[PDB]
Amino acid sequence: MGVGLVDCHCHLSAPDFDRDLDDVLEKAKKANVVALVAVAEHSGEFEKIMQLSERYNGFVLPCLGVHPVQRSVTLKDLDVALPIIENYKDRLLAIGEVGLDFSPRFAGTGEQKEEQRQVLIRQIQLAKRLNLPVNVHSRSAGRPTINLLQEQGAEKVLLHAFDGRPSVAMEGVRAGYFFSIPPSIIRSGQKQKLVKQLPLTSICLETDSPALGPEKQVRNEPWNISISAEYIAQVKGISVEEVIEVTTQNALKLFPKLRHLL
Amino acid sequence: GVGLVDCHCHLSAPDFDRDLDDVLEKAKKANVVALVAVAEHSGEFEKIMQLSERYNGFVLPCLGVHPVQGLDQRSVTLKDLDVALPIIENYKDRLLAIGEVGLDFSPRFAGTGEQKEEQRQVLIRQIQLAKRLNLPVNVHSRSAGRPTINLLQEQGAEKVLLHAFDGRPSVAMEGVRAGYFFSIPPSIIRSGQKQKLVKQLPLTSICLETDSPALGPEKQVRNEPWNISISAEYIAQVKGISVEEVIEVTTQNALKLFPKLRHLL
Ligand code: NI
Ligand code: NI
Ligand SMILES: [Zn+2]
Ligand SMILES: [Zn+2]
Ligand SMILES: [Zn+2]
Ligand SMILES: [Zn+2]
Repeated sequence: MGVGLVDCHCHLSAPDFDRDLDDVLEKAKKANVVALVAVAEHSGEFEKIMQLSERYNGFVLPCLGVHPVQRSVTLKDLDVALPIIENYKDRLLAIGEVGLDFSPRFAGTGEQKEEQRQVLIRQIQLAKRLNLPVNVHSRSAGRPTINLLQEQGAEKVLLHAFDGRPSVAMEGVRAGYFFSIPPSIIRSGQKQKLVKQLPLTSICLETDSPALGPEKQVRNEPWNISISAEYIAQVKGISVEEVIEVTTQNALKLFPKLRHLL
Repeated sequence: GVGLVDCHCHLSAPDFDRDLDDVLEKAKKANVVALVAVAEHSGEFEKIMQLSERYNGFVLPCLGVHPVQGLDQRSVTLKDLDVALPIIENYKDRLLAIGEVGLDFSPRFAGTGEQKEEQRQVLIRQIQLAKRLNLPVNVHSRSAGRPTINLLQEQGAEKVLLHAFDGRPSVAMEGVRAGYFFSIPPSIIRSGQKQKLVKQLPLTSICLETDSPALGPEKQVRNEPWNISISAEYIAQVKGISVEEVIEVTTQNALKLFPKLRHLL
């Protein structure tokens, strides 16, 4: 009868959870959260993610990769990360937060934009070789990211917390890409216009814990995945159980290793 | 869909003074169809009533005097209820229930037998007031589960909500047989006591609450009415049923417990 909730994108290894991660994780189980997809940002926390993956086996699923922001990412940042990913290739659910961030502060220079582009292209190629999906960031770079993903022939893709127009998002739905919705949708008008247009067959749930919570500058936790489910249910004029059943089914399609690893 | 009801919360609390409208707009987006705002002291009755006018049909007001007073805490007095009575009488027709009444037999506040009887008398009068105005009671029962449930039975209370019942399931079963309702706050995911409670508790007797700003998923972290889905999620998993079944039944139970609700929405 009852179905579980999947957090397709979160940062459990973040310094914000160092103090109470186990209490947070036990409470998430009680809050009907069946699986957590833990993503990486830098190579320095890959061991910590793989350690959480072993301690909470079948509940915390790992993702390793180098994020566009580190300062903009460099090829040198990806070089350090490649031997570690290769060592855990069989244990990963996806390539853990890769993408582009064309924010004025981080990437203003054309060289910085190409460095990001190069680091993403290699990780799309790495993912294709290891037969793994990509868990993607695209802040202020929605069309650049989607085009690059199409060009590189990415099959299983998650566009997490899509900070872009619905016309750009429609390019992704046609490309067969998935979109995760964080609980910050209840305070964000941009995320509101997005879900409106987005078909439920292409929607997944995320928190992006410790970020993108219901309140700005207040720590976000994986149990807030129900807030996302509630917002989508009301906006789509359907049952919350329908949202929970379809988004969890979408998570199983997007991440093919999930059904077995759960 | 059906919508979620927060059967017990403190929107008038000083914790919400800065961003209440942002909190309430955010709660609407989070599929919260109704909020039942309760009182603690007469000094915030005007604030609760003004809020219910501003958010008409969404914020449902409850007025009453809580067993604990002050903000160093002390036990309630008959004088505290006397100041309240003229204000409740002025808003009798606009209220959904008598707003957080009950007993608190914590060692710090009601140690003395006289303090325990002062609380008992303040509650008894409010049950009498509620019976006259034909209103339900929204009840507190910290460390006084059986004393509250017996007193309510003795006084012949018809529509009762035992909010965040902190007592044993055997004591709670006395309430279900008496036809009383029990609201569950999102602190259930961190509280073992409330975990054994819902286990035994029939869903036909369960309601949802947050008790905002208190009893959140995290201790010493502000609780907001959108956390009512966390409560619904916990109950669904434990009962091995659909979250929509919990949302539909608890809202239906809220409409039975509060007879003015269907009309006031
Ligand atoms: Ni927190
Ligand atoms: Ni807060
Ligand atoms: Zn991101
Ligand atoms: Zn992220
Ligand atoms: Zn209380
Ligand atoms: Zn209360």
